[PDB]
Amino acid sequence: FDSTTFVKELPAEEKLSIATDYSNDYKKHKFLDLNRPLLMQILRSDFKKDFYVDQIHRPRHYGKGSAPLFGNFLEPLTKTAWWVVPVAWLPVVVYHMGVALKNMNQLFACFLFCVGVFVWTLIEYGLHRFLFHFDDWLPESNIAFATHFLLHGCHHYLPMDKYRLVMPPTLFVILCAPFYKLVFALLPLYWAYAGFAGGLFGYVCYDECHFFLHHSKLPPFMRKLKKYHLEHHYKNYQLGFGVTSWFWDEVFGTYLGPDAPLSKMKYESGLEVL
Ligand SMILES: CCCCCCCCO[C@@H]1O[C@H](CO)[C@@H](O)[C@H](O)[C@H]1O
Ligand SMILES: CCCCCCCCO[C@@H]1O[C@H](CO)[C@@H](O)[C@H](O)[C@H]1O
Ligand SMILES: CCCCCCCCO[C@@H]1O[C@H](CO)[C@@H](O)[C@H](O)[C@H]1O
Ligand SMILES: CCCCCCCCO[C@@H]1O[C@H](CO)[C@@H](O)[C@H](O)[C@H]1O
Ligand SMILES: CCCCCCCCO[C@@H]1O[C@H](CO)[C@@H](O)[C@H](O)[C@H]1O
Ligand SMILES: CCCCCCCCO[C@@H]1O[C@H](CO)[C@@H](O)[C@H](O)[C@H]1O
Ligand SMILES: CCCCCCCCCCCCC
Ligand SMILES: CCCCCCCCCCCCC
Ligand SMILES: [Zn+2]
Ligand SMILES: [Zn+2]
Repeated sequence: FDSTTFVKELPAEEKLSIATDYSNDYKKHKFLDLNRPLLMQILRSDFKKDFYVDQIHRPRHYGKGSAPLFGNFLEPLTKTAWWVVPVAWLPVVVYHMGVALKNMNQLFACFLFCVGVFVWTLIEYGLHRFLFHFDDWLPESNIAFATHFLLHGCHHYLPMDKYRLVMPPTLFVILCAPFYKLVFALLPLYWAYAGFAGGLFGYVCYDECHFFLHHSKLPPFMRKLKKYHLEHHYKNYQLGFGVTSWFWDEVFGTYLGPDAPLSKMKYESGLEVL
């Protein structure tokens, strides 16, 4: 019924594309007006941190279109289709791996590629849990809330916005750059080519996976990974940080089991309970 309320069990697929009534939603929760560009609305807010984090993770839906972040001529940068990630980055994967395969034992290059993929899944778990869901640990700053929003908050705010799910290359480059330098500073040159190629390939698998978890009836073997990730959205976002798998969830005890609690809804009509 109301999308802002977490559920113990996921509802129907088509209840997740029900457009939010903008006026009602603003008046009811006193948060963001979906009808107006969201970013300045955050930059110039009187939110305190606990309210922002409580509210941004209670999902809404703009409808068939995409909510405005800027509303001006910068708006194209905020829209990135699923196919953008493979076309942008798979050529980089193939170039770095191809280099390694001409200057190094190919069998060890393949092996170092695979450990790149393995390290990616750990990064995937770590970024998601500790950077993306900084949440409670956030300052009392609007610039912090806007940064959070841009990195992951928006996606929790609007799960079914098909153009605000995968990472825009502009942001990806900023995050990837320190990893690229670190790998090429530690590892022997052509080991870095093979290793980085793998980590990068793992990233592409992640975001594509992440996309199709939201916007697709998947083949059966992935169908339960879909339930798992969607529960991270509509049940508990303190758990279920793995999205290509719950491997690292199990390892670090953040698995999202079938009697996991709901997440707290601290605020209502602008005010906190108790
Ligand atoms: C100012 C440069 C344009 C910013 C576009 C804002 C759209 C934010 O896009 C976000 O990218 C994050 C990772 O980068 C992803 O984790 C989120 O799922 C996605 O919402
Ligand atoms: C990796 C190369 C991919 C080739 C392009 C795939 C065809 C794109 O297909 C697009 O999919 C969109 C899904 O959001 C639809 O909204 C568009 O109508 C459709 O044209
Ligand atoms: C590495 C890339 C793996 C992903 C390829 C999956 C291709 C899915 O196929 C696409 O699904 C889209 C759903 O958004 C539809 O809009 C497109 O019409 C369809 O071509
Ligand atoms: C590698 C190039 C693949 C191009 C993918 C085609 C998708 C973009 O083309 C169009 O973009 C429009 C945006 O308004 C969408 O509304 C359409 O559904 C889509 O087909
Ligand atoms: C980052 C891209 C690679 C992901 C690595 C982890 C993928 C694990 O994937 C899982 O493997 C299981 C095997 O027991 C299968 O049962 C599941 O269907 C599959 O989702
Ligand atoms: C790492 C890659 C993860 C994505 C793989 C699963 C994507 C499944 O995507 C599938 O694409 C099909 C072809 O158009 C569509 O018919 C299906 O509706 C869609 O589920
Ligand atoms: C492909 C991921 C982004 C790569 C960023 C490269 C950072 C610069 C590398 C060379 C260092 C110049 C000072
Ligand atoms: C053996 C070292 C592997 C290093 C892999 C680095 C992965 C780069 C992708 C980083 C993505 C940041 C979001
Ligand atoms: Zn998601
Ligand atoms: Zn999340």
